[PDB]
Amino acid sequence: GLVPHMDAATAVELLDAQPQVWHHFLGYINSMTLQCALELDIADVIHRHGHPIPLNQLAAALEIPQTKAPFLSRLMRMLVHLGYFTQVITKPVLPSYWLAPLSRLLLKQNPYNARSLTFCSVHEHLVDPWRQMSAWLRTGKKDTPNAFAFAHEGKKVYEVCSEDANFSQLFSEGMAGDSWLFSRALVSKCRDAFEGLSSLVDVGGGTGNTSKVIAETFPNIHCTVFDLPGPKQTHPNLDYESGNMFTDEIPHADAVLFKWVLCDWPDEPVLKMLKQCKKALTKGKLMIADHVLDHESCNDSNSMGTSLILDMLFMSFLEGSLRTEKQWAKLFAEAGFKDYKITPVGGLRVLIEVYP
Amino acid sequence: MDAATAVELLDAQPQVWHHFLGYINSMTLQCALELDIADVIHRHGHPIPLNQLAAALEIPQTKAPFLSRLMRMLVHLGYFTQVITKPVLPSYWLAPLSRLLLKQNPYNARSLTFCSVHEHLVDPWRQMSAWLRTGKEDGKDTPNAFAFAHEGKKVYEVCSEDANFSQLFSEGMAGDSWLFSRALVSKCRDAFEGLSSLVDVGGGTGNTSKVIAETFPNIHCTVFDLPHVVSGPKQTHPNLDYESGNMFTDEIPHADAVLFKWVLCDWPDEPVLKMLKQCKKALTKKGKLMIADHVLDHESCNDSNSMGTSLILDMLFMSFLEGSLRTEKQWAKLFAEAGFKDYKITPVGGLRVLIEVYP
Ligand SMILES: COc1cc(/C=C/CO)ccc1O
Ligand SMILES: COc1cc(/C=C/CO)ccc1O
Repeated sequence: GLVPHMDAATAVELLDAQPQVWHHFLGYINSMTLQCALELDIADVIHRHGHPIPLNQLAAALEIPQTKAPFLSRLMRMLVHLGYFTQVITKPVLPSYWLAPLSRLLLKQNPYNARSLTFCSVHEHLVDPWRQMSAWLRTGKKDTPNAFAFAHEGKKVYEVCSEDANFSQLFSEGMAGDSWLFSRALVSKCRDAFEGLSSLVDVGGGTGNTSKVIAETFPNIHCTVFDLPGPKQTHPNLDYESGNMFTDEIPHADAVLFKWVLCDWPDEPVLKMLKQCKKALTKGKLMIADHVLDHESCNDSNSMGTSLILDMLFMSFLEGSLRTEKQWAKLFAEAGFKDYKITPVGGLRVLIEVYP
Repeated sequence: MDAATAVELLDAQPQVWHHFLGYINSMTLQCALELDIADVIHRHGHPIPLNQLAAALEIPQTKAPFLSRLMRMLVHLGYFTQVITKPVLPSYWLAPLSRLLLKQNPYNARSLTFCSVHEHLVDPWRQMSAWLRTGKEDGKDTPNAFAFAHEGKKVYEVCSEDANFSQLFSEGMAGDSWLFSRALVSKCRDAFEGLSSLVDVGGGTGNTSKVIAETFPNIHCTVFDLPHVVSGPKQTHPNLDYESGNMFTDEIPHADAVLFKWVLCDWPDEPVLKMLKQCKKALTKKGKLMIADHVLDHESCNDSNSMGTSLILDMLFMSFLEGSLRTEKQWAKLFAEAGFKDYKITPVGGLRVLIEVYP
C-alpha cells in the first residue's frame, strides 16, 4: 500500500495510448446506449416525425421530461457518432435529428431489423457468464461445456431458452431477421450454386425465411426445412419435416444447406453429421453458409475484429467457433468429401459448396 | 428490395453487431487481467508456447484451445503478439499496449479497468431508459441512473460502503495522474512560470502535485481533498503538503494557481460555477485557474477514434457521475459567468488539455 524514471516523450506516448484501453474496457457502453435507443424506440419516433425532429419534440414523444432533455441530447450525440442518426442546428442549443443509413437496421417496420438480436445479445443471460469466464477456463474435468452453463447451474442455452420464453423469442426473431437479408444476398451472389437443383434441405431452417427466398427465386427447387419440433413461411415448393440433425436421418435432397448451424458445434458431432451427409449425398452437394474466418472477403481489420468478437460470443454460450478455411477443409477431408468451392456472400460470411 | 440493397444492408449489419457486442471487449480484457496474462508472459521473458502459457495460468491443458481463441482476440485488440516459429502451437509475446497492463508499472490501468466493468457501473445501464423517463414528481427521481439503481445512493456513498470498489477507483485515478502529470509539465512548462504556490483541488494521493513540485522548485504545492483520501500513503516532498476538506462547502486553500485535474468534469454547471466564482474572488484578492480536463471539440481529440472514446466517457459520466465532457463553448460560458477575462488552451494528451483561465 506504500507509494512505489521516465522521459517526457515516453510519458506522453503512454498517456496517448491509454484511451485505446479505455475504449476497450468501456465497450459495454456501446451495447447499453444502443439498447437504450431501442427501448426508447428512437429510430421509429424520428422516422414517424417524417423530417428532422427538434430535441424538445423528441423528448416529448419519448416521454422524457424537458429537465432530462440535456441527457437525451448527449445520448443522441453518442448515437450520431455510432452512425445511426444525424444532427443539425437550425436556430441561431437545440439540435434537430434525422436518420442516417445505418438506422434502417433499427426500424421496427423493416423485417430485417436487428432489434431482437440486440436485446438477446445484451441480455443478462449472455453478459453475466463472462464474469465467470476466467473461473471456467481454470476448471478441470464441476466442469461444464461453456461459461454460460457454468453460470447457469449447468444449463446449456437450449435449456435456458425452454425456461425463458422471452429470451427464446428474441433469439428466434434475431435469427429470422438475419435470414431475411442473408438469403436475399445468397441467391444473388451465388445464383450459380442453385442452377440445376431440383430439391434442397434447409437444416435448422426454423420458420423458413431462407427457404422461402430460395423457393421464390428458383421456382424449380423443392425446399424442405428440417428442424427440431410463430407461423411458418408459406410457399407451394416449401415444406417442413421435424427431426434432430444429430440423431435422426436428414431428408434426402440435391443439396443439404446449413446456414449458421455448424458454427454452433464442435468438430466431433459436426464430423459425425457430415459423414452421414456424405453417405446420403451418394449424388448431391453440401451447402454451408457460414464464416470462413480467414477468408479474403472478410480480412479487413474491422471485419476481423467483429469475427473475433463473434468467436468469443460463441465460445461463451454455444459449443462452436468460427473456423478458418484450413479447419473447414480438414473436416471435409475426414468426412470423405473430395472438393469444395467458396463464394463470398457478405455479412462476414460465405457459401461453401462441398462435393462428395 | 433489389439484390444490391440487400447485400449493402447485409454488409452493414456487422457494424451493429460490433456495437451491441461491445461488452465482449470489456469482458475479454477483464479476463486477461484476472488471469494476469501480461505479467505471466513478461516474467517468462521470451515468447511463450500455448501449452506453457496454459500451465502458467493454471488453465488445464484440456482447455488450451479456448485459451488460444482468447489470445487471438487479445492479439487483435493489440495487447499481445503471436510470434511465428514455423512456416500450430502458437507462441505469444507482449505488444506495446501491454505496458499499460503490467502490475509493476505505477501507471498500469488494471484498477481502472476492474472499476469500470464492475457490476456497480454496468448494471445501472439496464435502468437508463426508465431513469430518463422519470420526472421530478413522484419521489422516485435521482441525480443519475447509478443512484436510480442503487436505492438513491450516489457513487460516493457506494464507495464508502464498498472498500474494494473504492480502492479500485482511487488507484485508477492515481495511475492516470502519474502519466498525465509528466506530460503536463513538459507540454505546458510555460504555464508554471512565475508561480510560487498551487493548490491541486481533488489531487488525491498527490501524483500530479509531486511531479509539479519536483519540476518547479519555487512552487509550494498543496493537495486539497477529502480527509479519508489524504490520510493514507501518498506522494511526499518537502514542498508538497496535504489539506483536507470539501471543495464545495469549505474554503479552497489560497495559492497563485488553482488546479482542477479531471475534477470539474464530474459535476454540473451550477456547483461548478459557484466554485469558479469563489476562485475568481480568491485569485484577485493576480493568480490563475488551471483546468486539466476535456475540451470535447479540441483539435487534439477530433479524430474519429478519439471522439468515439470521448463520447463513451461522456456516457459513462452521465450514468454514474453528475458531469460531462464540456465543449469549448460550454467552458467559455462558465468562465464568462464566473467573471474571468481570458483563457488559453494547450494540448497535453490522453484526450485532455490544459485550460489556463485568467481573471
Ligand atoms: C445471440 O446473439 C447472437 C447469436 C448469433 C448466432 C449465430 C448462429 O447460431 C450471432 C450473433 C449474435 O449476436
Ligand atoms: C470509473 O471509470 C472511470 C472513471 C473516470 C473518471 C474520471 C474523472 O472523474 C474516467 C475513466 C473511467 O473508466
